[PDB]
Amino acid sequence: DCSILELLKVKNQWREAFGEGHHRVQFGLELWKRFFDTHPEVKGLFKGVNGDNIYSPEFAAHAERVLSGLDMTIGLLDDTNAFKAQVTHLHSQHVERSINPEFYEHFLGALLHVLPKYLGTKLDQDAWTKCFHTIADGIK
Ligand code: HEM
Repeated sequence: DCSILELLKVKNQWREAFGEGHHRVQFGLELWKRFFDTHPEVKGLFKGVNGDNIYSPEFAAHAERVLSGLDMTIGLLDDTNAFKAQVTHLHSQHVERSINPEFYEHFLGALLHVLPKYLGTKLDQDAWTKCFHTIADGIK
């Protein structure tokens, strides 16, 4: 359901607050704070990156890596084969970590909760939901 109209919207909007430096840092931080707040239990999966301390340089690194992966896939939504190559790589990086697949819905929930702060009233939740599910399907 992530078709040309949706994927173009999500591209424009993602960059309309995909930034650099501190702007970027604060974003990932608010995303993971919201996620860890709504689902405390998920933190057990992040001990390798110091999930119990989201202000540590280590978890901050992780957060930034996640936004980059997001940036990479979102950018490849209109390029089927390039997209496939990258998510398959993301799949490899999530596959032996025993991630309960419902967690992806909650990650989406967090992301939609924090995006209004950088997009205001313009956030297109439908387009975002459809295209995120394409990405998550790939990762799973
Ligand atoms: C679109 C959604 C997501 C994207 C783009 C994404 C992206 C990434 C990226 C880029 C890494 C770094 C991998 C590396 O360099 O080794 C990573 C690691 C990881 N992700 Fe995700 N991720 C997503 C969703 C999730 C969700 C929903 C969970 C769990 C509920 C999760 C759990 C993990 C874990 C446990 C790691 C490894 C942490 C470690 O290094 O110990 N991810 N992810």
